[PDB]
Amino acid sequence: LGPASAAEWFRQRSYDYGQFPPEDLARRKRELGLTVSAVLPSRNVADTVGGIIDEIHALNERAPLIDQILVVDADSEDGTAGVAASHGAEVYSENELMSGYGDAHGKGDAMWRALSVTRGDLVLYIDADTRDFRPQLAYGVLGPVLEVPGVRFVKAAYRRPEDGGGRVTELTAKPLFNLFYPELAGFVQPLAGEFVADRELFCSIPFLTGYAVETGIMIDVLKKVGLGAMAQVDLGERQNRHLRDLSRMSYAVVRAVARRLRQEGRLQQLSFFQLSDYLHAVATPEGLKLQEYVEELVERPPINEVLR
Amino acid sequence: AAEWFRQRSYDYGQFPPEDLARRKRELGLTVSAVLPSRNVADTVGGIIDEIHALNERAPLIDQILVVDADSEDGTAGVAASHGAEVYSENELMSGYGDAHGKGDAMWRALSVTRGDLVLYIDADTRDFRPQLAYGVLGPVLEVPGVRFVKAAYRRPEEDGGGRVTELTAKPLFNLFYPELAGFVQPLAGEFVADRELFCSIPFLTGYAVETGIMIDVLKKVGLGAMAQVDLGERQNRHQHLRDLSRMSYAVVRAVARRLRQEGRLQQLREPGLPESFFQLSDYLHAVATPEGLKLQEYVEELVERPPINEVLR
Ligand SMILES: Nc1nc2c(ncn2[C@@H]2O[C@H](COP(=O)(O)O)[C@@H](O)[C@H]2O)c(=O)[nH]1
Ligand SMILES: Nc1nc2c(ncn2[C@@H]2O[C@H](COP(=O)(O)O)[C@@H](O)[C@H]2O)c(=O)[nH]1
Ligand SMILES: [Cl-]
Ligand SMILES: [Cl-]
Ligand SMILES: [Cl-]
Ligand SMILES: [Mg+2]
Ligand SMILES: [Mg+2]
Ligand SMILES: [Mg+2]
Repeated sequence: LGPASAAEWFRQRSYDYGQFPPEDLARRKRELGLTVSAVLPSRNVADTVGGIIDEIHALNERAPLIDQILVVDADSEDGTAGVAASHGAEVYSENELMSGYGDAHGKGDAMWRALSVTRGDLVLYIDADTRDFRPQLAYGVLGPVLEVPGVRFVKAAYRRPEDGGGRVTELTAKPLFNLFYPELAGFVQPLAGEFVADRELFCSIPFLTGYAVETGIMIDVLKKVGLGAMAQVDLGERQNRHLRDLSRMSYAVVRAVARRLRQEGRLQQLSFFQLSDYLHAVATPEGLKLQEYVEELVERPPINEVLR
Repeated sequence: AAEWFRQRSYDYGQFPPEDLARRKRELGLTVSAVLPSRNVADTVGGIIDEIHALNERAPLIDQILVVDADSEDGTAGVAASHGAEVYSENELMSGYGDAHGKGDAMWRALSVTRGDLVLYIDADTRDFRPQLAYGVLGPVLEVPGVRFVKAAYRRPEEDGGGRVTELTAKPLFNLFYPELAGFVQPLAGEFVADRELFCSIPFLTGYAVETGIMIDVLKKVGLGAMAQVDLGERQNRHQHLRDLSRMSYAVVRAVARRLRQEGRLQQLREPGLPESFFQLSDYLHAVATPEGLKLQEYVEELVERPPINEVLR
């Protein structure tokens, strides 16, 4: 059971999207009767969503792969909802889904809530701010779930135009994974927005809200199904894109690990103390300034325990 | 945290060099500047010159100490030719073998620093101004109880430090060491404390050193005895995000190590985890390249040095 090392896993569970031609995936998907829901957490992305939806439609014409497109909007003031709707996608407000829990706590919350309107056997999350969307950003990661029995969770891998990820990935995720979760060290883009798993899986794990979500899922999936059931697919080049705001992103990652460490018993007994209170000291032309942020880390339970 | 920030942050304008010099003579204290050097042939010269220039205006630094990493670029010769005392990191405490990175050089520097105060200064600084030397001296000389002063600065707009400071150090500190969240440049190379303080704490070697020092000094003298000085502008050397990854790991390992000593970290290895997955010195850096995916693998033992007092003659 399981690979013997991060090295063995890396050889056995890393793929190239060229291995999964779309029309071949479409056939297997059909033979298995599986359906796929693509979820696009959207927040002020009116200029890029249309194109992405369009590309998914064109792909489907060549190879029927995506059955449902969900734009879970953050009630964007730039008319995202409209653009998405007119381009043929289903559109939901992150605030109206599971509205008993109140307004949405950031990206993680919106992604968890999406599970209540996802109908597909498989659930594929996809960033919606992507400037130049290429077909394999949608189908690449489907490859191993459809083609390799045993694989339940697939993460995208990619490079900017030798790439080990963006700053938060390089400087927060991987160092923390290498130390506390060695099994995840082989992932090239552990925090990638594009990934897929069966809906059952997503419904059986908790979801951290805000920017903790990606880290949380990585840990929780690992615990749930085993490293052997996770994989990654090189998707070629993709163009990605303020060090200040990243600071809070990195904090969310640290909080996620910390929280999981608390629960495992690895982290015991963790005034000037308040976890959601992040002191960010900075140097400005007008002297030193100590700015202060507050973001609530909320864990939503497996949607399993709420629905059905 | 906040009460500290108000009461312990200073501007270098508050400490004119001539006042400090006068205060230093009054107090009878000597200062040793230590410059860990690794392939900085193009910059040490200027720094050593500036410090000599400063001394002429205001006698502040008594010993200029370049501790070289046997730099292939001839750094040691440059430093010598400019008037500095040069030592090889490998000849200091040579009973410990060759030096394991920057932390080791800094620890080893203590064995030959002669001053009551020890001012660490970075040697890669492409444009060096006088206050990068005297700024941090302000509080240790003029504010009672202050034993340790760290530099603060901005890049030529709310600079919260380099990539490692913003995305590794500060997030970790905010969670595990709230008291240090006030520091703008926690991992700054410019800082100063009395020689007896440095000689009485462990030093993590390599790139874990700045973090180790901040945690250890905190524990030892208390937040109240630490301060920071805004030194204005300082160009930072740009490095590859690949190499910074290794550095962030050093930071994480320092914090993890200390959490373990505090008992706040019970198990490091998660129960269930096969042994083959457990190797802290082994850092896996998964990357995408033009010719496919690859699993780069760096090995670097986290070597720690005992307080030099217990080992130095
Ligand atoms: N529904 C929703 N989407 C978000 C939120 N924050 C970011 N997103 C979206 O999720 C994707 C990736 O988010 P990122 O981490 O790059 O900001 C983008 O499509 C983006 O607009 C949010 O708070 N709510
Ligand atoms: N003696 C010595 N100095 C080093 C070493 N690594 C870095 N340094 C120096 O320490 C200072 C900090 O540079 P950095 O930490 O940004 O690489 C620079 O002056 C630099 O050249 C080392 O391994 N040995
Ligand atoms: Cl909280
Ligand atoms: Cl350790
Ligand atoms: Cl080690
Ligand atoms: Mg993004
Ligand atoms: Mg540097
Ligand atoms: Mg390892």
